[PDB]
Amino acid sequence: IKIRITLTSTKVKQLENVSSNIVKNAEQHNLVKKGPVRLPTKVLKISTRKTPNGEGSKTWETYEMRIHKRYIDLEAPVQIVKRITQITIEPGVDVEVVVA
Amino acid sequence: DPLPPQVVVKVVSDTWIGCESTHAISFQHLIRPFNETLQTKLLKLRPLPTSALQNPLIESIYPFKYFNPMQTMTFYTLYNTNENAFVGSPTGSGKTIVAELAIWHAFKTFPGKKIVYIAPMKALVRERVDDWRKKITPVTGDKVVELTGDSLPDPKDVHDATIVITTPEKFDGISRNWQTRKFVQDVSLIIMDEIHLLASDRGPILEMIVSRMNYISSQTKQPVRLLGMSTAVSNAYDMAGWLGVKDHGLYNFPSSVRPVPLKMYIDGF
Amino acid sequence: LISKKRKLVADGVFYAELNEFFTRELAEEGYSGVEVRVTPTKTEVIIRATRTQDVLGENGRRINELTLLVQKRFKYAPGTIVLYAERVQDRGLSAVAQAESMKFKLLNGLAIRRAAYGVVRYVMESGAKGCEVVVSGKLRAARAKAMKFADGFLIHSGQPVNDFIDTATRHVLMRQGVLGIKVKIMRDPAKSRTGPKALPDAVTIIEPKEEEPILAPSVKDY
Amino acid sequence: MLMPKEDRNKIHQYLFQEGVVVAKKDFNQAKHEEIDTKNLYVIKALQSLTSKGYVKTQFSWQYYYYTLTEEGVEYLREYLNLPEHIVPGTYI
Amino acid sequence: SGSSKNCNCQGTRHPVFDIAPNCLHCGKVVCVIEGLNKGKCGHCHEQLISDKAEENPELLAAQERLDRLLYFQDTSAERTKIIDNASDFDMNQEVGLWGSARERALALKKQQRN
RNA sequence: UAAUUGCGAUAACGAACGAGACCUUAACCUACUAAAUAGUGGUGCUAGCAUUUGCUGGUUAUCCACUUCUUAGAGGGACUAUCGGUUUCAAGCCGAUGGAAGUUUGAGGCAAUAACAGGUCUGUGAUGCCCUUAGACGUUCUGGGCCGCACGCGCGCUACACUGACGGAGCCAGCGAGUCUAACCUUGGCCGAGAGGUCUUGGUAAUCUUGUGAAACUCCGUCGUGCUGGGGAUAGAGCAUUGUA
RNA sequence: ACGGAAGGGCACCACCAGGAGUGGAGCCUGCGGCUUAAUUUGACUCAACACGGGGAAACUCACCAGGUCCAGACACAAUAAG
Ligand SMILES: [Mg+2]
Ligand SMILES: [Mg+2]
Ligand SMILES: [Mg+2]
Ligand SMILES: [Mg+2]
Ligand SMILES: [Mg+2]
Ligand SMILES: [Mg+2]
Ligand SMILES: [Mg+2]
Ligand SMILES: [Mg+2]
Ligand SMILES: [Mg+2]
Ligand SMILES: [Mg+2]
Ligand SMILES: [Mg+2]
Ligand SMILES: [Mg+2]
Ligand SMILES: [Mg+2]
Ligand SMILES: [Mg+2]
Ligand SMILES: [Mg+2]
Ligand SMILES: [Zn+2]
Ligand SMILES: [Zn+2]
Repeated sequence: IKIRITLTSTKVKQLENVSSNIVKNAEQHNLVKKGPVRLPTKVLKISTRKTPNGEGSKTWETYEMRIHKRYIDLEAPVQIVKRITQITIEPGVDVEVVVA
Repeated sequence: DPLPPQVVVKVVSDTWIGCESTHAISFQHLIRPFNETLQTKLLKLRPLPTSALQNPLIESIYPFKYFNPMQTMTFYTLYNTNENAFVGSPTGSGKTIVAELAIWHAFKTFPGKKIVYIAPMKALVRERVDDWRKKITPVTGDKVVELTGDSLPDPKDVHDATIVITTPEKFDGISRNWQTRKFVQDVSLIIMDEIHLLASDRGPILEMIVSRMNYISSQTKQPVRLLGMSTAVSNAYDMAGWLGVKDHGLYNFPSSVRPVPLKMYIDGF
Repeated sequence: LISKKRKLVADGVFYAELNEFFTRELAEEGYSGVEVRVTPTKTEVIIRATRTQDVLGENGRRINELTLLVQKRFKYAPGTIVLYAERVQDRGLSAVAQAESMKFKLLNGLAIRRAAYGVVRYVMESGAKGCEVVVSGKLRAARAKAMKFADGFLIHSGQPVNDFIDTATRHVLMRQGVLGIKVKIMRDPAKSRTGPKALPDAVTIIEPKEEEPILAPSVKDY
Repeated sequence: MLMPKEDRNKIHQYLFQEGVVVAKKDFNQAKHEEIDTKNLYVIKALQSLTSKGYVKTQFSWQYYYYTLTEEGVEYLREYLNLPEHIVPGTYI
Repeated sequence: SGSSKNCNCQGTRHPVFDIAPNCLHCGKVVCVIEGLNKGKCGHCHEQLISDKAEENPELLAAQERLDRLLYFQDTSAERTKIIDNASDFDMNQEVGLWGSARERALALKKQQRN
């Protein structure tokens, strides 16, 4: 069935928490699991002039958003897969799953 | 039924104006156990009454030919399948016939077994046997031996007995001997009624019995079919997951549907 | 089908759209921030204000329209958006709210010296290690000058400022011109309870228990 | 301006049952969402009611959220000649 | 449709086949997915569809209450009603006659007559 | 001492902000957790040469294993560690060894009190006032100009050559970006000197562009101290693309 | 605060030892000037001059010569289904 679940929170600490519970949730049911894989952090940089007018020493800021991504692969028949998505929803940590 | 945004408390004085305070209580801790499973009555217009049974031995008995209407999703599901399932039937809506599916479930596959029935109170023991003295034994040639505290039957008769009816406390004592009691090896299906007594004192006696068989099934590595007889129960999900039942087959009907309508009235004193 | 490179970028702007909406809509109802919660098929939002009944209203009116405005504007399917109304805890500690009161006090002829110094005593009373209020612009004179009122102590340097002080600004409309409000409030670290619990340089020692010498080899058997 | 009665009739009756209408601040865009008319009329026909104290307006990054006020409810009722408490926007 | 996917959900996760709600031989419930892809049972491989006095009197008499049971389930929303001794029972359809008081004006006229 | 950073002396004591600490990034871990959206080895099918045991290889549903290399999460790791000199022997300083790191380890983010009549009304549906508000300083359409050139300045790029120019070949990176109601990043095929064009492809992206096979670079050839094959504004002619133009 | 005053100590927006340079030549761009209908405009040592994130063909646009529209909400009064 090849259940593939992706997790792409902007925040890492709670993402690990919502990831830590999943892997133990598979083994507690004695289910085959393929481990979490942490993709490289996506750093979103934006470099802009500091000043709102055009005057002054040429001072620049850059702003970084970190987009951590995690995903864990599972295989199981359908009866125990629909009982996973509907739980473990935490703020700013979206969860998406793809079958097959 | 439509979940409101919140549940809010209001405090208001009775003499002044505006002496009011408000708190909006959110409820988000809504988990899959926190629900009623239930089933909607589907289109089951055509039954399989008696004719579609493939056993003339029993087709010659039980003169009530039409199949039970309230067994819509039950019908022949457990008749052939070995899978544990929960059947919650409010009131006396077929408690006699539905409890008799144990012979239908796996007795034809292997006959001459000692499938054990369990009743919550000793009163149910007499009716579960006395009414059946002229319905099954004279036609199926299978004897039933009651196992109670006031009865001490010959163990050879118990071994040769087909159906055993025992209260959980009396069943507990014989359940203390699974290590050496050669009587208890033929357990393939265990059936009990009024399984929602756990809130009572006797519920703990019955509850620990099921977990005993789960270890037996887990340790001995063979499946043991279970069957639950009860009325509508609020926490259907948690008990279903504890009996080890699976998606195919689950009976949860509310008090709205009954063989006879029920009228109610409230008063205070 | 939107890349997470843009999906979440669009997700943060959805929060920023909503926040600037409310502080324009429920400003007098003690708006104190918001957070966006995402659930599969369920989109829920938590509104923080001091008067929860006014945010909610009879028959859940105010939320029902506010839910209804967000319903139409962002083209949600019916019932896919749910609003939550909640109070702000420790209203005397939140810079967003205490900024509004200063915007309230000024408009009512209240003295900038008296009105500002009023909020600072209550903020420190409500559990703040430090707090200050800055008011800028024309004050009793056409020449612009700024007066700063402060109490306690505040840090200007390091990321603890992000962690330990919250910012708030609310412009004031007055027929002398615009008088600015800037509020930085330093909550008690001892009640942080999420991440750090004290300043980085705070080093504490647990007191031991002294013990007198036995002065003798002694025997306790079993 | 001079413009058919068909759509102000549509505009106000639409504003009636739900009580919120949203129209972008995009001049001459000419196609409102779920209103086949042009935003030009939607944007301006309403502050007139606001001008005579009937509805309230926000900018919110030029989106023009609209919602009728408490006494805005009845005025439309005789405008559409519906009965008292036909289908207000105060439905639960 | 010739699909080999034997959907044995028994209607648990799929709508049941209206024409063939079950199997005539072994009682397995056949959903819509199991219906169009195959006309044969998945369990016992029995055909589901063949290519008042005469009818058994108890078969049609039985389904009469089933429709009632379906009616009971369908009309179960108000079956939880409570008569009580404190229930006002304003017996109004949706309003108190449009919130207008002229139906009882004749009662005042009757009082004037009395 | 980089430091109102410390020792200490002391009509001051106890405090506070700045400094530091803080955190992001960078190098260490053959250690925990793992990983065809990463790789490595072996094993199946298979190409070439000596064939004898090899070397170079190709192969996704051929498998199995692993995490050194790549990813992170969780952690440790530097505090000048130790040794010797010098100083009331006080903060320290200097040298040496070890250590991935010993000029707060490098680079940053952060960054006070007071002030400028600095810049900004041409970001603001932020605003006080003044002007105008209907052949409007408002809005919107066609075409100009913001680029016009006697000259004077500032940031610059390109060179004046043999450490060179040009023709061939050798052949190596990192930070990034990229389509849904759109038409983005485009491989491959084919056409075309070239510019570029056409039929398809994968990609909402550790998986496709992309090993971004870049250049300066390396070697082999041509030239040869000639304002020359240096240098390429100037002009002119034609061929495609962008976009209504 | 200032000192062609003193002590002590710093800094390649200082110097020393030096590199690579710029100021010389072509061009790209910005500012002044000249011009024109207009060549919109802010900033003039450090702390302006490849700066307004300003590499403007329309648009951007503020300017020049022209051409359409009113977005006058709202209230009051006037005309008024010949
Ligand atoms: Mg091979
Ligand atoms: Mg030493
Ligand atoms: Mg540093
Ligand atoms: Mg400005
Ligand atoms: Mg220009
Ligand atoms: Mg410059
Ligand atoms: Mg060469
Ligand atoms: Mg690379
Ligand atoms: Mg040349
Ligand atoms: Mg230096
Ligand atoms: Mg020098
Ligand atoms: Mg040079
Ligand atoms: Mg300087
Ligand atoms: Mg133009
Ligand atoms: Mg132009
Ligand atoms: Zn199905
Ligand atoms: Zn069958």
